[PDB]
Amino acid sequence: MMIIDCHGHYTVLPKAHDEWREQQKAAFKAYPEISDDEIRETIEANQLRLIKERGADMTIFSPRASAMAPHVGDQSVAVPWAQACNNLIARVVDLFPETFAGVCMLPQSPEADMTSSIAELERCVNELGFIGCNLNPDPGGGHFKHPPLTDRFWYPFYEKMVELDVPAMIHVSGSCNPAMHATGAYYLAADTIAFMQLLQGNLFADFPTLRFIIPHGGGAVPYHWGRFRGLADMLKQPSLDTLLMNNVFFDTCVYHQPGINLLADVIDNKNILFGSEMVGAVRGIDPTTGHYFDDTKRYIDALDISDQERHAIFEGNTRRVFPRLDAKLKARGL
Amino acid sequence: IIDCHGHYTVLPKAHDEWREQQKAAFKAGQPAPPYPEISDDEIRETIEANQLRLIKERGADMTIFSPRASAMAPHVGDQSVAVPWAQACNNLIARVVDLFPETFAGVCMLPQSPEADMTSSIAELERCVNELGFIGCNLNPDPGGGHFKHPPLTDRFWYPFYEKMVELDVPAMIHVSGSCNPAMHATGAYYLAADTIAFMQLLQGNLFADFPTLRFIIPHGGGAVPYHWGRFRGLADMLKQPSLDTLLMNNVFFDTCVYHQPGINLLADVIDNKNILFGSEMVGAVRGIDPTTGHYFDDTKRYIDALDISDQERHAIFEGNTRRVFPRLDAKLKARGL
Ligand SMILES: O=C(O)C[C@@](O)(CC(=O)C(=O)O)C(=O)O
Ligand SMILES: O=C(O)C[C@@](O)(CC(=O)C(=O)O)C(=O)O
Ligand SMILES: [Zn+2]
Ligand SMILES: [Zn+2]
Repeated sequence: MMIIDCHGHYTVLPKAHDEWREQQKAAFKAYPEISDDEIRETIEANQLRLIKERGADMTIFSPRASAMAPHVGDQSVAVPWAQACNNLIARVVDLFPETFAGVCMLPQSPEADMTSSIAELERCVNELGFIGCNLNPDPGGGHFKHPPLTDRFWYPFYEKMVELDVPAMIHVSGSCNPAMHATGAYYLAADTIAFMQLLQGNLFADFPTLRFIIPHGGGAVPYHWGRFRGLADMLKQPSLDTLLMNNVFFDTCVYHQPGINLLADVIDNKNILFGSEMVGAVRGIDPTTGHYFDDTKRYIDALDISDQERHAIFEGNTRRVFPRLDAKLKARGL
Repeated sequence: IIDCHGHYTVLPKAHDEWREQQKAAFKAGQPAPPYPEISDDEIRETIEANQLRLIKERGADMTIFSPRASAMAPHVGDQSVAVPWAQACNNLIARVVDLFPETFAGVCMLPQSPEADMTSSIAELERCVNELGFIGCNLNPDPGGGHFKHPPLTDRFWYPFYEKMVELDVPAMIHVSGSCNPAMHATGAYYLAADTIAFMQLLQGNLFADFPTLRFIIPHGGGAVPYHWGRFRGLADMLKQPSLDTLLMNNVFFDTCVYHQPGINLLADVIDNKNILFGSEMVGAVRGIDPTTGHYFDDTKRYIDALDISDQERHAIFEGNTRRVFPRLDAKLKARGL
């Protein structure tokens, strides 16, 4: 079985990229040339080394999430940034095509509809060979002032996803809200809110093939699985298994064994996708284990499950959720 | 067996009716109508049919009891509404407490509104604690109702209120109310996000250096926190902050309002025993049976019961921890020779 990591961002970048970013905002408040060897550098010393150390084969790789910051920022700012962030990913893929597959950030901004986003999706899937995207449920950056995912506002975009046969990870970005830390508060809240928004309507009755990944082990959701099943009856809604769990998936970016145990316990096997978000939110060693918080393969490994279960989690669920990756690997005879 | 989280949810019908007339008069710039005469037995009926019925069946002894949280609705509208509403809501709890003083202890809602400082909440805290003998309050981190637009709990906007809490030796349950944000359901999303956000606000600063004996309960088993304990421990280092045990966990406690065994399993596993306070939030967020067990979602005693813990651990969860976090309740119980 292949070990595919479904959650990863290019987090250690050539300086020039981020400096241009700041000057963009400064020329707004009022692009650099990067070499192959610079990118080879940033990736060899970081993700490529850890993949090797940790026994992984592939990582589904997108732009640093907290740097998307669509709230800057109108459509004239977001488009070029989203294009350049995604162009960097396609070069990382180019350079390491057996190791990275591309997921794209969208040029969302607080005031725009999904037109440009539909355009970058097509450019990335159709011309850059990308396999999925990251979808930001709150481009404003901290106050959740966008319409819930059940809103028709988002529909033309899902029509594209469904045309291209590509899933989306629900993923907010950096916070412009002093009351809200990003990787420790905003990210987990959005995971939960996004799940609950879907439990309120019935989106997948309209798009039965639409697939979402809710990162970080679904936020608070599996921990409160009892609460959510119970709210389905409170709201007169269909059960979570029929309403959501053919279309909603959770990664295993939960950085400790007990959390990983609960995830495997209450959530069905087909809904769990191996992911680790390495070199990201939490980079240090765990003082209680001697192993890195984000070396999540270790937690899956220590589970007491069958090969059939381990395989789905490490390879098969992800190839199901990402059809365009499954076909890329089938073509390589894998 | 002391339930640290319960709300007066099934209420005399006149109270609910007044509230609607109150908001209706405010929206039309008119005087609010007189608050209705509610009979002792009107209150008795509601408690006897619901909370008391369930306490007995479940073998609890008492509940720390507060107004219905989703009804607090501080985003409706200004102080001229918030103050009379809160006073009225807390008076009912005080009446419930008078009629069943062996069973319920009072915790108060605050007259928080989006445009006000905490001056009026300090006063109501004083009223209920000094005059009405309540043992705590519910502190709302986002009176704005769904957009998290207030300052974090670390901000000195909250400091004068914190001083009053220390003076009276009372804890606060961090708790939001209804949502005005269509992107955010109250009990399934807002409440949980609120818990998680409150915890990270604390992780970022060091409020308990300034107030060594300030005490917060983060409800619903700590939101996403225990499930993500490793992420939070790691985040402390990413932030070059002290360890959670020292930074937060002598001042922060979680309830057991987790509505399935596996969740209660994780909570006991990862959180120190002294930080866990039995609660159930009965007749509230989730009121039906769990098709997979044949038992009620919120009958949380059943989950603690199934834990392979010692008699001492159980005692702390059901009785000991709560008595430490609410000294006034502790003192009241001692005075009764318990
Ligand atoms: O930027 C970081 O260092 C952290 C991080 O990679 C974290 C992140 O994306 C996640 O927690 O899923 C981010 O982009 O925000
Ligand atoms: O409104 C209700 O009945 C639900 C509820 O009881 C829920 C609640 O308070 C909680 O889950 O903590 C409330 O008061 O908000
Ligand atoms: Zn991420
Ligand atoms: Zn509550």
